[PDB]
Amino acid sequence: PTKIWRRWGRKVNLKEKRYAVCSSIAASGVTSLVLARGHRISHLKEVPL
Amino acid sequence: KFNKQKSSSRRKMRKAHFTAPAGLRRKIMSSKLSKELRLKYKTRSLPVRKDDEVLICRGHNHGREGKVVKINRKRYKIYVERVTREKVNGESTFIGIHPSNVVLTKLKVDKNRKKILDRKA
Amino acid sequence: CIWSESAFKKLDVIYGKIHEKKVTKKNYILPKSIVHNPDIYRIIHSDKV
Amino acid sequence: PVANVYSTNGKNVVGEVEIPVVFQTPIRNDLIQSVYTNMSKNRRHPYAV
Amino acid sequence: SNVSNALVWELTRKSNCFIKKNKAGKKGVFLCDPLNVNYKNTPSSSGLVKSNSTNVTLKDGKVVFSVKVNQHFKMKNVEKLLQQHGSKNKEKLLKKYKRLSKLY
Amino acid sequence: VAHNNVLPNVHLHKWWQHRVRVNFSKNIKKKKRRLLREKRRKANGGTPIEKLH
Amino acid sequence: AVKKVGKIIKKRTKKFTRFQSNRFMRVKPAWRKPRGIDCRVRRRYKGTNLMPSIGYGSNKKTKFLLPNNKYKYVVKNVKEMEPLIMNHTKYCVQIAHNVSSKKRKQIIERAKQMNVSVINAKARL
Amino acid sequence: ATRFKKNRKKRGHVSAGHGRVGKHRKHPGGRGKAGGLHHMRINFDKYHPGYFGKVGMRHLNLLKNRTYCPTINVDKLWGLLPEEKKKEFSENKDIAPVIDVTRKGYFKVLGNGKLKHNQPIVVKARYFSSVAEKKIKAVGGQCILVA
Amino acid sequence: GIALKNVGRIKKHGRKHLVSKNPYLRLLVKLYNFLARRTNANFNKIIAKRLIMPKRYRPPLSLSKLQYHMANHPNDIAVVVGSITDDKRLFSLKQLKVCALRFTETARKRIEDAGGECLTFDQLALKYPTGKKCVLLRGPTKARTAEKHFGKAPGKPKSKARPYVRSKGRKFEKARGRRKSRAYKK
RNA sequence: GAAAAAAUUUUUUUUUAGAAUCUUUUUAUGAGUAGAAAAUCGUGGGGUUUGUGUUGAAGCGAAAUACGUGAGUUUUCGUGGA
RNA sequence: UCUUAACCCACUCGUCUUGAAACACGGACCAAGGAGUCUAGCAAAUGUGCAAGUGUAUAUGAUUCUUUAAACAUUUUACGCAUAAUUAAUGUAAUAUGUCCAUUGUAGAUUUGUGCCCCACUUUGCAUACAAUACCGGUAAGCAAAUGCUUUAUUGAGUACGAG
RNA sequence: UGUAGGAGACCGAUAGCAAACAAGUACCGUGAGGGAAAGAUGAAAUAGUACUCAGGAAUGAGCAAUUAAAUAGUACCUGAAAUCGUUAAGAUGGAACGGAUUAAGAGAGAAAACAAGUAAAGAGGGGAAUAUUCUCUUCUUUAUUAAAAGAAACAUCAGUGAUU
Repeated sequence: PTKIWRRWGRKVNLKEKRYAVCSSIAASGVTSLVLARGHRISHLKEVPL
Repeated sequence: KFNKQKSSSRRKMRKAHFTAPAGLRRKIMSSKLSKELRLKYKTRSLPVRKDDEVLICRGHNHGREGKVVKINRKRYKIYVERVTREKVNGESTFIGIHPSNVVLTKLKVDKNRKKILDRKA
Repeated sequence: CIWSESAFKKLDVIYGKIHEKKVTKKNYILPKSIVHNPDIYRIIHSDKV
Repeated sequence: PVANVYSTNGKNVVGEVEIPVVFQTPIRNDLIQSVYTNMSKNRRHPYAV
Repeated sequence: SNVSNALVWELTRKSNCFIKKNKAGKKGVFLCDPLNVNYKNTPSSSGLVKSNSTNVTLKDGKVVFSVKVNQHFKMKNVEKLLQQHGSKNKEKLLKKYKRLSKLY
Repeated sequence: VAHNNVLPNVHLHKWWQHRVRVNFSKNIKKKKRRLLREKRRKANGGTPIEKLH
Repeated sequence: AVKKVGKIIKKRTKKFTRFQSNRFMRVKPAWRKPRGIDCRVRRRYKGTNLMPSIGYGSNKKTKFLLPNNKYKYVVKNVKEMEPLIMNHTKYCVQIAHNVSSKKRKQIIERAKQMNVSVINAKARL
Repeated sequence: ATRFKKNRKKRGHVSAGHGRVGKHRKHPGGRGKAGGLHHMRINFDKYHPGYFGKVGMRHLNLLKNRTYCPTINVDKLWGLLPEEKKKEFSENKDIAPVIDVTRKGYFKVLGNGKLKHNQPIVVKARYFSSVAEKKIKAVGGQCILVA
Repeated sequence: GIALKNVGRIKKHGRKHLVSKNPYLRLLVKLYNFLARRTNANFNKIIAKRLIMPKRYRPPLSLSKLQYHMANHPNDIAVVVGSITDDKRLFSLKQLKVCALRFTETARKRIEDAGGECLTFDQLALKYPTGKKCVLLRGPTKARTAEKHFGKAPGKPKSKARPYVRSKGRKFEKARGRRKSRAYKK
């Protein structure tokens, strides 16, 4: 049977989480990555908008 | 959407639709009001009544205006004057129309409706 | 991403250029990169190499 | 390292702001992906028999 | 700094929303970014990877010349524009435009 | 028991399935405690509700 | 035996058959490797359900190529045909099974203009 | 998680990847730590040497607070100052740092390593080694016993 | 037929390419593999091989140890295929020039303050092509605590392997079979 | 970075590669239960992406000059009505 | 493609078994269902972040309150494991101030030079392997009034600029 | 647990509460108790099978008839397999299929498995130039030249053989 007590969640680590946020924001900064992510961003003036 | 009081879960809503009591059923048999009337009353939509005159605008009878015969709250069907149809045994009955498929023109005021129309105003 | 100018200015404050008492995340720094510059082809192109 | 700020209508460009130092962090796709999978996992409601 | 062409390619040689990969016909992989000259999955051709570049596409029933920040224009006119703004490839691109031009 | 690995020692031997409890309640319980205490402070005429120690 | 045609050698034909599917209905026809303590087929007995193995494989410079001499590409929308203009001599379109007749016609027409072969050409008319 | 598991790699194979001949039977030696001293004695001798029997004095309630006492070696002592302060002491001979070992949460000072020769230092702590006193004295510093 | 060891298929051991999915590290292995393939210098190959190594094998290195190594030629550049960690035992540092994979935050601050130079591998390649005037170093490798449970088995004569225990007090694995008094000694 | 062929020196036709777990090439080699591994492939749901649907979806029956060593994948006609 | 032919070949699969085509067992047929999982604690492997620290616990705080039962935040020694060991134990506890130097060997990676590149000398001497010394806890033995002493034995899951 | 809310990376009618249905029901047990099976027409039956003919009756048929659809007809969605019917084709001397290779039948097919362009003149579609000039095209037709492609046959080499 499936019990109520599967290991549902995970304790993700503070320093890693912060880094992931910083890096994700930084990635958004780069034009090629946003375009690659598939946005129809062709006529936008600048990617850090 | 935002309130957590009213459930938005599909099953539960569907059950509510089918198991609805008669007063609630009377409420959700409401019809879009015609433009002249909408202008007159400042009102989008009304619960239908027997002696009113509807115009059909969805389904296979979309040219037809006419007076309402009977409304059936059990079956969710209104019936109209000349949307007659013969059955297999050569007997004439009325084609069921669902309220969304009719736009209501001339409506007959009475004191209960007059109260509603004032309440809307 | 669409940023307000106020948001944009506040972002820099958050990660500690001109830090603050409660806005800035305390004791935290931007993770330094493993590679300083990733232009591998420029390094290969470069005269000494 | 300056980025342009825009007006409400795009037919103007207003005052230039310095690019926040956050955007210079290493991109680190694997971190973002791995952190996202763990983080997302914590959202779930449980199920049993 | 923190980002350059090799890094971009490592980031986008796999994850990439304009990669389209042919499951039925095992040979095919295309990369369909609007600045790909040829539709290869290669940092030779990738519109994401390439620093500044020239491509003819087709958008909403009109052929478009685009150049990479980012311009748009509407055979001789195309030839002149390429000769101007551009920087083997030009010759290939002109040939591509003729072939493309036939469509309606 | 097999080779180098430390000796086993798990005390789940007396019946334990009938004795788990899994707290999915953390954030909601925290929110509830906060809301009651805040409500109490609001009720109490703008006074502090904390006592000196 | 070997099935040569021009530049295309394929070594084997007759699609490999799951052992015993001849003589019991439940046994599915598509392949399965026999395990078995001792069973003929795993043990490679003479003249019985010869096991497939990798060395049979088509040549690596002609691996997937249709008798069309062009690689098959499945298409369900005219936008997806935007790459294949540059490979019209070496890839051939197949229009996806799901695609409705109005759209399908449009895809056939675009392909013809673009000078690319269309294999399931007469479909749904 | 599940998709990577070993059993899926072996999925149709009769033993489930667990031996045709002997097969995997339930509880195959007897439970847990049972076979010690007898049929699994060789494992117990070879992997947990000292395990059986009792040794030494009994202690009825340990009450672990009484005997708590973290250590630090003298080696790390200057490191409890920040850099800039240390440099300033190196420059100026006339003053020396006191270091209260209690504030950083250590109780006994031990003698590993070499102190900087001819910087005196005053060390405040609950406990010292013999060696530590000699070393601290050797560089011209003093030890102060303090609760 | 024929008879050959492993039927004529040669068996190399260890890594074959990096496991790491990290883009920067992927970029670095590409770069050093290229330097390795083109040049004949042994420096490039060893840097490439060491760069591929798993997490346990490349250790953290202390500053103090690095100073001891650089002492007899302090003109030149230490390269260390690992992370460099800081030390509170080290009183002071005489302006070293160090390439490392990763710097602990405090160490970088100290080295910079001392007037030293912190190089990333890309920078090292760019400045120095063949490892000219460089010194490859790596830290204590076997000294990892895990390895003390390896080797000739614990409780087999003289061998110094750590056992595994719940806790290291007097009632746990310290009586029968570890002394003269109670059966055989260690 | 141009190779060839076709026309009637000048026009047309074909191709024109740089994906690093990848491309070119070379040579050796290929048994397998118990066992171990890697690489694939498929089913239910999820996030993400870009699509097919009433000029007929899924399903199903029969197939197919179809592709794959193979699990399979793809498609034709028929049924089907979401 | 299918269909019969024809030459030649070809024993019921699963299975336990030294040895099954068996006068061994299970299988009339078909369809759907149907079997190495989950938790706890431990380990190594490998990945990832930080690094003498590390984890932010419980919990608090937020114009955080569809999603959100998640995310976010945490005024200049709480706790776990690590950072030091050892002895039954009162307990004791790492070269040693001649020096910010960092015990000795033999091989040994990397480097410098000579007579852009193979050599052979030299030069530095990592990792690691093998030893050697010191020193710390226990025990001997010798001495003994003392902050116990000793050039000597031993013993430890010890130490000799950390690694978690 | 009782009752009321709200939920879901949960199950989808052999599952999931035993129980989506008139379920603690039918049914079984002296009794304590044991304890099921069984959801789906269609948009609308206020469209649920009128009428004629043959039938004692069931039913059947129709030139008749509801429906978009009755081979959706109340066993009502889709409708696999096992199994069995009809016709056609083949086979047929004490097993049947099978494998490896061809054959003779029987079906299928043109996407590589011939012919670009050019002209004549119909039918379409576009793109540009500054509503009409230029130019690109797809389908049809007439006729009119390419060319390539595979298979043959012989010949020349080269490689590997056999022969006198």
